[PDB]
Amino acid sequence: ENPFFAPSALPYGLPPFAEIREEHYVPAFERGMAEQLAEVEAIAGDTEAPTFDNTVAALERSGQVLTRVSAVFFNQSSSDTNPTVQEIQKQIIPKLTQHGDAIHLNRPLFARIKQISPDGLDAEQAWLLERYVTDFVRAGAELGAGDQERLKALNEELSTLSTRFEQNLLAHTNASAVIVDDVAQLDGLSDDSVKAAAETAKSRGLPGKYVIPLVLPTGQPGLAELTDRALRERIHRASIQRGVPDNEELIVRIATLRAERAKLLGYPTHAAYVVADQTAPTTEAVTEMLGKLTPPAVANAHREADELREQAGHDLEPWDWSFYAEKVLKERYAIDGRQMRPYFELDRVLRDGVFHAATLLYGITFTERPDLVGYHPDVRVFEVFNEDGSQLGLFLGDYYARPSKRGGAWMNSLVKQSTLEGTRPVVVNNLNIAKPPAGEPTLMTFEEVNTMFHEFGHALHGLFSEVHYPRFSGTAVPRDFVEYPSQVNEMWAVWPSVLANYARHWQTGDPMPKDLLDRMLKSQKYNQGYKTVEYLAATLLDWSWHTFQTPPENALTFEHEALTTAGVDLKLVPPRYRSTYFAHIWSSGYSAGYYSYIWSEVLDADTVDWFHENGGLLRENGDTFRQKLLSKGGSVDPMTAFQSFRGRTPRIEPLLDRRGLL
Ligand SMILES: [Mg+2]
Ligand SMILES: [Zn+2]
Repeated sequence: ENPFFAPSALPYGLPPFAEIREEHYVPAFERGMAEQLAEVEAIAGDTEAPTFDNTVAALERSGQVLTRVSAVFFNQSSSDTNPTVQEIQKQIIPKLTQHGDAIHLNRPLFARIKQISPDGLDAEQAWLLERYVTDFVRAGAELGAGDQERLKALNEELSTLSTRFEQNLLAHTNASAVIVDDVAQLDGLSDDSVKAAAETAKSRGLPGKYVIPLVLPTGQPGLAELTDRALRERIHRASIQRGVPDNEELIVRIATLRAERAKLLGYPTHAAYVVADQTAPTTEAVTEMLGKLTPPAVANAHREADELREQAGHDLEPWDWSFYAEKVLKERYAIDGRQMRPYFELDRVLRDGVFHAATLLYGITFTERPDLVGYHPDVRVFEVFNEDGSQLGLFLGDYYARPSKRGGAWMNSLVKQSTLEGTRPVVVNNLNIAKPPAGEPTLMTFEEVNTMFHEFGHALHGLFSEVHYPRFSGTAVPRDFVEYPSQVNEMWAVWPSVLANYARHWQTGDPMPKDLLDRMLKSQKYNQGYKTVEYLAATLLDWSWHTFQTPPENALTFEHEALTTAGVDLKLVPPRYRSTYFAHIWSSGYSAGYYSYIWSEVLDADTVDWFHENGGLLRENGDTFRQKLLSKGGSVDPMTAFQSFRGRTPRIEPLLDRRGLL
């Protein structure tokens, strides 16, 4: 048989990872698709009169095996893939796309859905009925037969291309890891980072050497400390050349097909299609907001560049930026990244920072379960309880980089909460922190600390879900809203009483001196020009790829012209991702949606102010935010939820102040 064929019997429905092997995936996908198709056919051909229960709720109940195999499989393909998994992914993804379309383009099924009245439905049920109609229409249910056939082909080709992009990027990223033969070339690097590079080299089959793998964004962390300028250049060139040339024609094809798809569905661009299901009201609203932010961000980056040139005494190349920014931080604030690292050890950050803040705010508690089996041996499983002692869900943390794990950081759910199924949330966080050798502490940069709080904010959004229908569970909200609960959770990484709790030396346990911790805080306002510009440049790049009139010929030429036209082609501030490694938009779901971060950040910064207005880190406030916003998933209109919580529509001034844009 097959461990996907029955519900998990483990706590919280944790999948039985000890019983699951690669050979189980294809038969479970095949059984799952066949059983869901049979379910949908029974609904569509039901001789009984259409009701919410026998149509919409019946669709929500369908696909139990398929949901179980997908949850594990897609978790593995992102976090701990292998050639067998990659081959399965190539085979199955097109079939899954064709499966989704066989349901959404089932004409009698859609006719049934359209016959359901909102009369006697409760609020979430009525909202779900509209959501179902919208999902079907956006998938092509109102197209004629010829256009549906072309749509099915476009979707399948898009799914295969995005898969190839992801696989290309992983292979090229891994192959572009920078090998250093002489430890002298690592001058400037903290001792702990040297040991991690030696450990990496050992793990990747090169004992005695040192390996510096690349992180997802353009900017590589080691450039802040490495004094060997030729090595800084070599790392930066390895970064910016990811996906060249193998992703260039591929992304051109993806963007071309997206445009053709969008027109087929009645939209002038892919961005117009995307924005139609975002909280942002129009494409013009997005471009108008970006147009206001870009000139002051660019002027800040120019001032910062002048300051870095004066510090260095000479002209800079892109691979010098971080290095001289660190010198300015040390001179201005007495903050040396090498001296800050010893205060931010993973276990302490996690327990006394991330968990601690959630306990103070929400009253929830955590029990580590080293006896429960995660999907990889380094996964930590935690049981999560409400303040009253009741069971809430499971949280899995997977903190370390490895060749099988894709770049960046993310949250995903193994089990979605719904009262329909009576399921409790099982959520996952993945980071890419460099793994130390045996015995050695995991000392984190503040960027990594922030990422931990960010991903945990998504975990809380999943954990706190109290919806009826799985369609609305947890993080199932528009992309330009989903980054609000994650970004707002980062507030607790810098809330001084929390930071003071976890910023303690890994050896002595001594707190950082109050006046130094003050300066570490001040020093994070530094470099907002670079940070904002690299972000805005990537946003406008995504936008250009998904609003073009005439299709691009050359990917690299297009990128250049896109950035130049948008006034963000700065030699010293490349976009946070270049086109050929922009995983957000080519393989994850942020196409014409990378603007989502800053759109959500409006809400985040305005919410920080709400906390200050209401007395700060108090249980009453956590209960309010949980009850009014985090527990709703997609089950209410998100901006309505926000307004009920905040007391009014959002204001942008708090974001503008934060990023130096006033
Ligand atoms: Mg002070
Ligand atoms: Zn996020």
